[PDB]
Amino acid sequence: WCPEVRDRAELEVDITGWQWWSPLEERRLLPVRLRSVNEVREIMSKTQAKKSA
Amino acid sequence: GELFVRPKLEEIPPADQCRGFFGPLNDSLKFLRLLDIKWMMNRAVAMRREYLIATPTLFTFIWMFTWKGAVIYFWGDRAPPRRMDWNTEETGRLPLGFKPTPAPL
Amino acid sequence: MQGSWSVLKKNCSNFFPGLLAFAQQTQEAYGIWLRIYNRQQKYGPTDFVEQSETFSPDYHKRFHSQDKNMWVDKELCTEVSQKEVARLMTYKLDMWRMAHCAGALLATGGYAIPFGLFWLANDTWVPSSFNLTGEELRAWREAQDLYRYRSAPSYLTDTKWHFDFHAYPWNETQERAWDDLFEKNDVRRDPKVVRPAAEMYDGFIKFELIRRKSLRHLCRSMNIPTFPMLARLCNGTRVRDYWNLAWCEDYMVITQRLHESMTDEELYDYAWRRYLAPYDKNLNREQLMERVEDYFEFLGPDFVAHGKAPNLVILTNYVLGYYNDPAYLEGDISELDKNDYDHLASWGKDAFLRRLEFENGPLRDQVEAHTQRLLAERAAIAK
Amino acid sequence: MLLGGFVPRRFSQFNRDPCWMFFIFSVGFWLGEYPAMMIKYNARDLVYDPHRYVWSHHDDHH
Amino acid sequence: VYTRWKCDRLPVFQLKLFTQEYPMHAAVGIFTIIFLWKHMSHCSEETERKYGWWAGYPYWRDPIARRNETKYKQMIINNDVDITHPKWTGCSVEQLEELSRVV
Amino acid sequence: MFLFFFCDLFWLRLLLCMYYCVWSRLCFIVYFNCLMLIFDFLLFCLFDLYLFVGLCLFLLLWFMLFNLYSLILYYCITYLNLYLLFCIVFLLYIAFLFLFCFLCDFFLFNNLLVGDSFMDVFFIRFLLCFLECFSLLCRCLSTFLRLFCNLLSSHFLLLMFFDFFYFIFVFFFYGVFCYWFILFIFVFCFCLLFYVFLYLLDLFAAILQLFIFCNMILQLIMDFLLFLLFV
Amino acid sequence: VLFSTYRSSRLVSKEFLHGPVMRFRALGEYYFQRAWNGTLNWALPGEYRLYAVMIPFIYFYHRWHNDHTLDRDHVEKAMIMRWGGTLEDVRKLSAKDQLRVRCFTDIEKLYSAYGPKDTYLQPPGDTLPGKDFYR
Amino acid sequence: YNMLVFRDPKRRPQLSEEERAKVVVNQAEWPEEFKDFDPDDPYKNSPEIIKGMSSWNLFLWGVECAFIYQFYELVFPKSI
Amino acid sequence: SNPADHFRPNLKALTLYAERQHYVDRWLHVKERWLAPWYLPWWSPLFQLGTWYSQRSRNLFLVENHLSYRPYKFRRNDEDRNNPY
Amino acid sequence: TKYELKMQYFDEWMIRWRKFQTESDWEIEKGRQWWRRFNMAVSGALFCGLVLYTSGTATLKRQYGLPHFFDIGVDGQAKETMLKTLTSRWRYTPQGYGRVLITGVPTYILFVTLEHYRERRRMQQYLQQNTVFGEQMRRLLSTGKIEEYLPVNIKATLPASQQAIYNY
Ligand SMILES: CCCCCCCCCCCCCCCCCC(=O)OC[C@H](COP(=O)([O-])OCC(O)COP(=O)([O-])OC[C@@H](COC(=O)CCCCCCCCCCCCCCCCC)OC(=O)CCCCCCCCCCCCCCCCC)OC(=O)CCCCCCCCCCCCCCCCC
Ligand SMILES: CCCCCCCCCCCCCCCCCC(=O)OC[C@H](COP(=O)([O-])OCC(O)COP(=O)([O-])OC[C@@H](COC(=O)CCCCCCCCCCCCCCCCC)OC(=O)CCCCCCCCCCCCCCCCC)OC(=O)CCCCCCCCCCCCCCCCC
Ligand SMILES: CCCCCCCCCCCCCCCCCC(=O)OC[C@H](COP(=O)([O-])OCC(O)COP(=O)([O-])OC[C@@H](COC(=O)CCCCCCCCCCCCCCCCC)OC(=O)CCCCCCCCCCCCCCCCC)OC(=O)CCCCCCCCCCCCCCCCC
Ligand SMILES: CCCCCCCCCCCCCCCCCC(=O)OC[C@H](COP(=O)([O-])OCC(O)COP(=O)([O-])OC[C@@H](COC(=O)CCCCCCCCCCCCCCCCC)OC(=O)CCCCCCCCCCCCCCCCC)OC(=O)CCCCCCCCCCCCCCCCC
Ligand SMILES: CCCCCCCCCCCCCCCCCC(=O)OC[C@H](COP(=O)([O-])OCC(O)COP(=O)([O-])OC[C@@H](COC(=O)CCCCCCCCCCCCCCCCC)OC(=O)CCCCCCCCCCCCCCCCC)OC(=O)CCCCCCCCCCCCCCCCC
Ligand SMILES: CCCCCCCCCCCCCCCCCC(=O)OC[C@H](COP(=O)([O-])OCC[N+](C)(C)C)OC(=O)CCCCCCCCCCCCCCCCC
Ligand SMILES: CCCCCCCC/C=C/CCCCCCCC(=O)OC[C@H](COP(=O)(O)OCCN)OC(=O)CCCCCCC/C=C/CCCCCCCC
Ligand SMILES: CCCCCCCCCCCCO[C@@H]1O[C@H](CO)[C@@H](O[C@H]2O[C@H](CO)[C@@H](O)[C@H](O)[C@H]2O)[C@H](O)[C@H]1O
Repeated sequence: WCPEVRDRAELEVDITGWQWWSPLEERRLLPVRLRSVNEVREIMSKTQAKKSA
Repeated sequence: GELFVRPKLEEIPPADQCRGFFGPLNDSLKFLRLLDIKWMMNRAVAMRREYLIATPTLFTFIWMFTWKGAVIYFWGDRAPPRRMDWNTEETGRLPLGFKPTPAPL
Repeated sequence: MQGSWSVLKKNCSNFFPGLLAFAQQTQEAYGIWLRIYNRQQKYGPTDFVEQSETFSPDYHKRFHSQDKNMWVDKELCTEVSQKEVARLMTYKLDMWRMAHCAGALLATGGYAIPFGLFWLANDTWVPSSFNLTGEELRAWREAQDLYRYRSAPSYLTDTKWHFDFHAYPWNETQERAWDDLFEKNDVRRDPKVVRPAAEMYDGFIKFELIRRKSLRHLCRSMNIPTFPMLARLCNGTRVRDYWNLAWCEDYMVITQRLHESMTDEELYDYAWRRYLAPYDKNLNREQLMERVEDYFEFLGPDFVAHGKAPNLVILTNYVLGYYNDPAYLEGDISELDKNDYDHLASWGKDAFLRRLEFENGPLRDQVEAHTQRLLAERAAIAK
Repeated sequence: MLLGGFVPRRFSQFNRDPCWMFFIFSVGFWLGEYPAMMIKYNARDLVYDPHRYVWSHHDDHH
Repeated sequence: VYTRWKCDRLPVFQLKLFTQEYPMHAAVGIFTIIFLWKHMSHCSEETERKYGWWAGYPYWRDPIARRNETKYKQMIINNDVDITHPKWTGCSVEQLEELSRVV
Repeated sequence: MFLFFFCDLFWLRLLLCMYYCVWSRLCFIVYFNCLMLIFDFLLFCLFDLYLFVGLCLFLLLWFMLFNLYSLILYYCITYLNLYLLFCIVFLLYIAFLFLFCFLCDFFLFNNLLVGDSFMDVFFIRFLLCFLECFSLLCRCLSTFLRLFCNLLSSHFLLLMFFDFFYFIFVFFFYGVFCYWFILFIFVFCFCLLFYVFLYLLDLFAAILQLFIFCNMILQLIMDFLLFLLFV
Repeated sequence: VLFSTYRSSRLVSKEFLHGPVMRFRALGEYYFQRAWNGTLNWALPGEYRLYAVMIPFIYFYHRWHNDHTLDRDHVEKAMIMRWGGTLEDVRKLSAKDQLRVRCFTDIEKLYSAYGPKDTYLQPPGDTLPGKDFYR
Repeated sequence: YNMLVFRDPKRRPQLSEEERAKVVVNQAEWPEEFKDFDPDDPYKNSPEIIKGMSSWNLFLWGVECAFIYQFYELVFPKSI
Repeated sequence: SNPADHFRPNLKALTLYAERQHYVDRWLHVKERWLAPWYLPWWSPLFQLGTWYSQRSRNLFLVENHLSYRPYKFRRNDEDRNNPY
Repeated sequence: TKYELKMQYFDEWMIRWRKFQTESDWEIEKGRQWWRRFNMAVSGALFCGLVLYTSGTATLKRQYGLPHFFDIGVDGQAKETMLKTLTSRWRYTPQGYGRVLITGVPTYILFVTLEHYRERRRMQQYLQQNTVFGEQMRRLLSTGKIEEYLPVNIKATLPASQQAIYNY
């Protein structure tokens, strides 16, 4: 019932990828999180200014 | 250890600068470079072609550690004895009056 | 695809007509290749004609270099047409498989006959010429697509895992390109967003440094026989030749806009040879055109300007991403209402399990407080 | 790796788990075989074999 | 998705593992096996007596002699060998009869 | 001569089948260094440096099933022969060596010629190259010899001490009832302490020797690995 | 075409012997599939009870095999060599005599290298039979 | 505590002192097996697997098995 | 000695003996049977693999001219250093 | 014709009964060894020539170009001569499986053909021999079976000090 994880793990192991830790990808994706409303407001203002200019 | 980069054509010193067992084999002695092993080793080191020294050695060891070692141990010819049993060259010949079978035809 | 008796009968019936058609195609493709090779030798760059050597920086092993040993003949349309190029590519595939089979036959004498029976029972490694009707051709294409599905995910996972484990992207745009490159085919990938991954991987690995296992997976995904694989510079040469022909044809089409005038079946075949459009997807002309335009955009303006395509490894990953179907999920959600460890209910809980339940159950706070207070009292008494 | 499991506090608790019950039975066997050997092999009526000097392993392996 | 370990059957996975994953190791193992069976697959009767028995060779019944006797009887009976032939005995049949009458 | 015998793992095979019919995580490994060869990021190798993981894990499992369980009395180490261990180490070591040699990259051996250009080539560097080429094979032989001798000596010592303990326990326990009971009690306590110490030492040494056995192979592999830097 | 290379080609139904298999898996999982059952390279589990149960069983069956199959050979050799050099000669004795001889062999085993040597070395002047008694 | 090399696991506290002090203990809700719970002897009140079967009884059973194993041949010897 | 005897395999079941000549001859018969059929030409790699190395080894054995004596491989007694026969 | 299948039994028998190996048979086997070495040498020369012919132009320039290891002058002259000879005309320089086939199949065919015909030659030579080995070869080709103990059956010649066994 979580097929993507299963397929990725099986393929990684079948291609000699025994290691279970990916520090680099985690570092790229660790700080990802849904933004706050105020952050959304700031981003929308930036986009509007860019579109206007 | 680290990556190896082949030297450029301009970075290779001249042959005359190489030294042999006693001294450089310059003009009037160039043909002696073929026979001088140490001169060839120094030339290879100067040309960064050190593998010519290392590859034959290691492989040889392997060849002795793998195939020739056991061949010598199991089938090698030991030292001959003092009193030798030479062959009289009398065995094998067919006896008199024997009728050998005809050859294929 | 697994072998079957019906396919065995089909291939046995069409064996000799298939061989005759293969011989005719061999003559035609020899003519086409003679033209192409003469043009390459005459007008090709000095490095390409002389086969310049490109060695790896670690073990100094020669391999084909994308920039030097691959050349796009922009003026090939004068001598050779697009259809001739496609015919040559198809014949190259068929000839590779037939050559492997013939080599096996020559090596093993008459002992390859049962292996030939196994071979004819499956359409995976038989030539296209063995199909004399539309239904047979459709089944053969289905088998090839099945093999591509079987092979491609391993190649994609190999590439992605190695890069992510041993390196990371430099900037955010490269990160987005890398992440979006390996998305499943159910979503549409923007070639402009994905292109920088080519430069990133060129920084990581070029086509000249491709490892033998990744090469084997790629050749599996390209329906190229791999046994005997041998050194990596043989199937590597095959891949280089195939993609050079494909790039020449692509330049011809882009310059002459042939795909717009190309018919539906020919367009589908053109996309299929690029590993973009599986036949089992039943794509229409709109989807085929979209995928072809995306492929051309990924090639980029520099391809037309100078005949330089992006990194071949990343290109292969991108095109094969259309065969990376979403992971299968079958079964109604109601199945999640069941239990998996009912067979253990009869065993119950032992003393240790009961202790764990008591300590970490809803009464955990009370037990922790009581235990800590008792320990503190005992420690105070000891002092 | 010796991480966890039932651990009786003292002897009397070995009967609170079947596995430790089998363990204590085995320990009883182990420790009680020695007194049996003491009694059997130091018995008054035990007699050395008269023909013990006829043959021995020492001459065989020599 | 397809994976060799999960989808292929055991013999197929074995062949793949030892042909495209560890082929050199398999080759070396076969080489060593051949060497062992070519140079370390013999045991003389004296060696068997010295070390070939757990408690020692039971000379009081000499099972090696019985084994060889059975071997030779079987060979002679099956192959129809005339052990009285002069080559086996070094003397003619008439000389053998003379010796039998003498002793 | 063809001898038919069986290994002493049948019960352990049964237990493996029983307890591993379902998946279980593995987080503790005797030789973890086979999984982490590279420690500085952005370094990558085009060689199959992770090919040794499966063999390492299987060897660890096999040798642990044999050696660790051998501490149990009467348990047999069926593979305990000098030349059999030689064959095993020969297989592994020579297989990796031929994998490196089949690469047909002679420059890979440039490091065998020890020293710099200042040193005399014939009388110093060549001799050092000879010694190092010999030292590779000596490392193989030493690995197998160490693995054999550790087990042999440990089990010899255990057998002898157990025999002595049995003798004193059986034929001198009556001293407990006699006036010299204190001497017997002291000797018995010393024997118990020695028993515990020997068992702990053997337990630790088996695992350590497996670690070293795998580390020698990994060092062979690492001696010929070259790492490229990402750009 | 004759045999499938894929494990998906089933040879039996999914419900074949479901109950016994579930019982076997229940036996396997109850003690092993736990957080504290952390194995060291799959050979050394973390559950104490596994050790407590398996060590005695292994020792018991190994000892039974050794006693009834391995040391029996040495015991029989001693009995045969010391009492005629033939099996029939030993069988000529009574069960009690065989018991005495075997227990003396056990004594010798227990003494090993840490005991008196008169058990196998004949002191000068001893009247007991020597090595050439049956020769 | 320890039994030879087997050590009893101990749960790490998770609550702070301030929060812990506010917890009200009500042993009435606790199971009868664990009342007056003691970390140094949590299984004191744990039920026996078999009623009336003491640890000493099993130890004596093993000792009797050893005695049988060593003495049976003395009473019922068998010929070679 | 006795402690040394504890390092032996404990599950020996059966031992079989066979002369080198006999099983070598049987193997040769099998190889001839499988390499005889006409549909395997002599120039095929399989046939050469089967035959050439064996022929080379046997020729090397025949050509051998050693000044020393090599005792018979399958003597009854090979443990006496002072009796090669 | 497949001579190896017939000759393997004969070779094994000769090894088992090598005592009766006359000097003529020893010379025959030495000649067979010499011809095997010659076939190996010629096949290797052919393989080297095919490899050199199919080598890439840049590869040839690198191999037969500067620098000179010895720099005697003859080395450079020879390398330049070979390079010019190879690069003057057009050469088919395939890569991958094609080069493998081109370089190997001719070499394998040559070596196998030479060895097979030399084996036939050795069979004829042993047929023409007047020794016990020749008689055994003729009997093998006649009846199709190897007759062991033949030398003692027909009383082949023995040293003067070992004729007692025939004394019957
Ligand atoms: C009888 C003796 C037998 C000996 C034992 C043999 C044992 C079996 C071994 C295999 C032998 C070959 C089998 C047949 C293959 C078919 C012919 C062929 O090469 O196809 C092209 C094709 C070339 O592949 P590629 O990757 O495209 O080539 C890249 C090049 O850059 C390509 O260059 P390009 O890009 O410029 O393109 C050129 C292309 C352009 O042309 C075209 O595109 C047109 C099409 C041309 C090819 C058509 C092939 C058709 C194949 C099918 C045939 C029908 C089969 C019917 C089966 C059913 C029958 C009932 O034309 C070519 O394909 C030319 C290739 C070069 C010629 C190779 C042949 C050399 C040997 C023949 C001469 C021998 C002379 C002996 C003299 C003796 C003197 C004493 O062949 C292959 O697919 C490769 C073979 C695959 C199997 C490999 C198995 C291992 C081989 C190891 C050999 C080692 C040495 C031998 C000893 C072995 C000991 C163990
Ligand atoms: C639980 C227990 C269960 C039972 C276990 C049984 C016991 C097993 C114990 C041992 C197992 C491991 C053994 C490992 C050994 C070492 C392997 C090694 O070092 O390999 C390195 C290396 C690894 O190979 P690779 O190419 O890198 O990739 C291998 C992957 O598997 C390629 O994978 P891929 O995915 O990349 O490609 C897949 C696909 C890709 O598709 C294709 O490639 C297209 C189709 C290609 C067809 C074949 C083309 C062949 C072209 C010519 C090859 C050169 C010939 C040389 C001259 C002939 C020499 C004999 O290819 C195929 O589907 C290949 C189909 C082959 C079917 C045959 C497999 C063997 C089954 C048994 C039959 C023979 C039984 C004999 C014994 C019984 C007799 C009564 O080997 C090679 O380079 C291959 C050389 C092949 C030379 C020919 C065979 C020589 C061996 C003797 C043959 C004797 C024939 C006798 C006939 C009958 C006489 C009566
Ligand atoms: C002349 C006297 C007889 C002997 C003749 C011998 C001829 C020899 C020819 C010359 C050979 C020269 C070279 C010899 C080298 C030997 C080297 C050696 O020993 O190395 C040690 C080495 C020790 O390895 P290991 O680490 O102990 O592991 C091997 C084990 O097999 C365990 O490994 P594993 O567990 O990993 O193996 C996989 C295992 C995976 O696990 C399992 O499958 C579990 C089961 C394991 C079975 C195998 C273990 C055997 C245990 C001992 C015997 C069991 C009891 C037998 C009772 C016999 C009673 C007389 O699966 C199997 O074993 C598959 C077979 C399963 C059979 C199931 C059959 C079910 C039948 C049901 C019938 C129901 C009928 C109902 C009717 C109702 C009507 C109303 O041995 C080997 O590696 C194998 C050597 C074999 C060499 C080939 C020999 C030729 C074949 C002979 C077959 C004879 C069959 C006829 C016998 C008839 C009775 C007398
Ligand atoms: C790529 C791989 C990389 C990875 C490697 C991995 C492994 C590690 C490496 C180390 C090896 C480990 C060992 C593993 C086990 C392998 C199996 C094994 O050990 O078997 C040995 C095993 C040893 O034999 P054995 O069973 O112990 O029996 C001993 C008997 O001798 C057997 O009797 P037989 O009847 O078989 O005859 C054998 C014969 C073998 O030889 C022959 O049959 C004849 C020669 C064959 C030549 C082959 C072609 C060479 C090239 C030809 C020319 C090309 C250029 C043409 C154009 C020229 C233009 C001008 O040898 C001899 O008996 C010695 C005869 C020597 C005569 C010398 C006469 C004096 C004058 C010549 C020398 C002195 C010249 C001074 C000049 C001074 C100038 C100032 O087999 C053999 O060695 C013989 C059979 C195989 C022969 C193969 C021949 C080709 C060898 C390769 C040559 C090319 C590559 C090397 C150069 C590369 C440069 C880049
Ligand atoms: C049943 C059949 C049994 C068959 C047995 C025979 C063996 C197997 C047969 C073939 C099996 C099929 C597969 C073979 C491997 C395929 C490899 C591959 O993929 O190549 C692609 C590759 C195509 O790629 P490419 O891009 O076109 O070019 C490659 C790049 O240059 C690549 O660029 P790169 O950057 O990599 O450049 C480096 C490259 C550069 O090399 C090349 O690629 C160039 C081509 C090779 C040149 C080799 C010759 C070098 C010069 C030799 C000089 C010798 C002088 C001796 C003088 C002696 C005087 C007394 O590699 C090297 O540097 C390696 C050099 C070789 C070193 C050899 C070291 C040997 C050590 C020996 C140790 C001691 C041994 C024992 C003791 C012996 C003495 C007692 O193919 C080739 O280049 C040539 C392939 C040739 C295949 C082998 C043909 C076999 C013919 C057999 C005939 C005889 C049959 C006998 C039958 C007997 C009865 C059964
Ligand atoms: C009480 C005494 C104790 C003594 C103890 C001594 C130590 C024993 C140690 C044993 C255990 C350790 C073993 C490690 C491995 C050793 C390996 C070893 O030495 O093996 C050598 C041995 C050498 O074999 P050989 O002994 O038959 O050699 C034949 C040589 N003549 C004919 C001259 C006698 O290898 C083998 O036995 C395997 C041979 C078959 C496999 C290889 C075939 C290919 C050969 C290629 C070259 C030649 C053909 C041409 C090319 C190919 C053409 C197709
Ligand atoms: C190929 C045979 C050609 C000649 C015809 C022979 C017919 C002999 C009579 C057979 C009657 C019984 C047939 C029962 C069904 C067999 C089904 C079968 O073969 O399945 C193989 C199946 C395994 O299948 P999987 O690989 O898991 O997946 C299969 C899907 N791809 O194998 C089995 O389970 C074994 C079944 C054996 C059945 C008996 C086969 C006998 C064959 C004998 C051939 C020799 C000639 C016989 C002549 C007889 C004349 C009276
Ligand atoms: C494609 C090539 C085809 C070649 C066809 C034949 C070419 C013409 C014949 C070539 C020469 C043959 O001459 C050959 O000489 C050598 C000696 O040098 C002889 O060899 C003899 O003396 C050598 C001396 O070392 C001994 O090792 C050898 O055992 C012995 O037989 C060969 O028996 C003979 O055959």
